[PDB]
Amino acid sequence: MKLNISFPATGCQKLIEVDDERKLRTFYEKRMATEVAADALGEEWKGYVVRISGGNDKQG
Amino acid sequence: MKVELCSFSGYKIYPGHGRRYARTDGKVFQFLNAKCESAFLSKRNPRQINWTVLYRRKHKKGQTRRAVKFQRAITGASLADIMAKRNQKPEVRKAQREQAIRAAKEAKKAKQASKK
Amino acid sequence: DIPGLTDTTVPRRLGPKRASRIRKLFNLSKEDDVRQYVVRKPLNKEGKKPRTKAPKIQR
Amino acid sequence: SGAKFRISLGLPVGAVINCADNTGAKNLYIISVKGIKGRLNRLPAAGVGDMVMATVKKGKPELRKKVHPAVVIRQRKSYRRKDGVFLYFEDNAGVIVNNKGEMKGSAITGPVAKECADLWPRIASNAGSIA
RNA sequence: AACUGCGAAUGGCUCAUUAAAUCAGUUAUGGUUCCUUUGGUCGCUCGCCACUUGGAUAACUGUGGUAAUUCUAGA
RNA sequence: UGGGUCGGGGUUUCGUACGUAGCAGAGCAGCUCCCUCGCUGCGAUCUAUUGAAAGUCAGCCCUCGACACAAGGGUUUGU
RNA sequence: AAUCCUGCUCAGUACGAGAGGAACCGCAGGUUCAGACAUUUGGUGUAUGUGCUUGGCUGAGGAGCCAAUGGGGCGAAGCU
Ligand SMILES: [K+]
Ligand SMILES: [K+]
Ligand SMILES: [K+]
Ligand SMILES: [K+]
Ligand SMILES: [K+]
Ligand SMILES: [K+]
Ligand SMILES: [Mg+2]
Ligand SMILES: [Mg+2]
Ligand SMILES: [Mg+2]
Ligand SMILES: [Mg+2]
Ligand SMILES: [Mg+2]
Ligand SMILES: [Mg+2]
Ligand SMILES: [Mg+2]
Ligand SMILES: [Mg+2]
Ligand SMILES: [Mg+2]
Repeated sequence: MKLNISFPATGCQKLIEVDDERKLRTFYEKRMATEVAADALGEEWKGYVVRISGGNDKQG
Repeated sequence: MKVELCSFSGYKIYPGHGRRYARTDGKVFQFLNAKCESAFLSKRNPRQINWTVLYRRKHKKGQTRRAVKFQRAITGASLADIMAKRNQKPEVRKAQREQAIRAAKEAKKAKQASKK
Repeated sequence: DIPGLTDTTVPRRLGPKRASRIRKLFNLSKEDDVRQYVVRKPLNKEGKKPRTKAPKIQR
Repeated sequence: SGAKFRISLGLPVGAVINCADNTGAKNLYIISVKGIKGRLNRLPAAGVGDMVMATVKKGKPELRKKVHPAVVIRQRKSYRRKDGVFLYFEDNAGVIVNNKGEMKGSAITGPVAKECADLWPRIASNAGSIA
């Protein structure tokens, strides 16, 4: 599952590829336009709360 | 540890429990027990049956302002350039407005000779 | 900073155009040489001379 | 390979089931079940995926007064599927086939039981959905 | 390129339906609607921006999803 | 120490109790110095209290709470 | 006191001009029978358990009862 990350203040959006469910499951069972903290991924995504803005289905 | 299903009542159907109902029109349903199944077959709406999950969230049984704008570089001017331009406020701006008027006033005097 | 994300900030492609959207961005009061304060985008192509391009400001 | 597990039958001889194909037949009257040795007084019964001999009672005249091989694709008796699920359908339905296993018709209305699918690939290809 | 405005309700094809229906001649709308065209009307009203107000969105840059579509999302 | 009997908890069945409250309610009937849009009744049903109420070993599970009772009775048996 | 059959593989193989076309080992299942069992699904259901409901009755409410199980929905346990 891929993650599209965009930071409006600096632009420079980039794509993250993850195959681990636990980093993703913090996002799971959440609706759009809800802000969630991405402290799940490693030690580099810390102090970062992120807003779900959209996505795509397996079929696109 | 199989797929976890949900019933007519919204309850969670563990493996080896209930029945699954496949209609002719292609839709498939699973019921936790004969009570939920008989209610579904008699076309009773689960939103009107009290002990149903759909009823409970329908009646909700048991369960600010923000904005920010950030200065950015714009192609042709770095964030430094815009800040310096907008920091011409302490009469430097007024200094630039007034020299333009006199820089157009003598042109107007030349324009008076060009108009007339 | 996230590597490759929170760095090398991309500029807004092109500045304001309306004669009021430039005043809000640059704190123009009134008739303070409004035309010149508009952002002038420079164009630099190898098979041509350098030149800067200004946009038409509306209202 | 893998053979079909035992399932609850629920369609004895004399059962009139719907015909789910476009052959023009509307119903199918089961007269016997293939592979049934039987027993005194016991009716030969069939479940989904079973090959039966049937005569269409109402339908088109050129199909009526004959014996047709048919395969049960849907059954209304609940049956267990080795993984704990008891599945049953809204009606008893079957399709007309030949002794070789090829469906006389071309399309199937409604779902087809999974047991009938992997046992009869010709029926499976024509199945709109699989239950 | 795109936003906007306009057109796409004309034309072309066929004759299945349809027997006071369609259609033809005649007459009415003092019982209605009408883009456009043309001509009227546009200081007729007493009542801290007007030297010009507000926000977004295209096109555009950038990250993709989908087997596929004149499909589209986020920034 | 024991097993009982109640009680309690658990499980489970059904499906949301009585009462009270509501500017909920098809409407209808009375009071208008009153009200300046109201009040007083009738009214199936609805909502909240309330996954409430009720039952649950009699052949369900655990109690260590309460109560009393439990070294008692009768008939026989010897190489 | 167990019984028989089918499918896969062997194998389009042996055999045969060809058409056709096996078997042994192995694997997966079924039929008839037998002995149980109730976790699951189904049946029963007067736990007369809990709602609904007709007629009547207790002055009404509440709570109930009678109609040889009033009727009906759902139903524990047990049996199956
Ligand atoms: K037989
Ligand atoms: K109540
Ligand atoms: K309630
Ligand atoms: K009952
Ligand atoms: K039952
Ligand atoms: K039972
Ligand atoms: Mg203009
Ligand atoms: Mg006989
Ligand atoms: Mg108890
Ligand atoms: Mg014998
Ligand atoms: Mg009564
Ligand atoms: Mg009463
Ligand atoms: Mg009496
Ligand atoms: Mg009597
Ligand atoms: Mg029942």
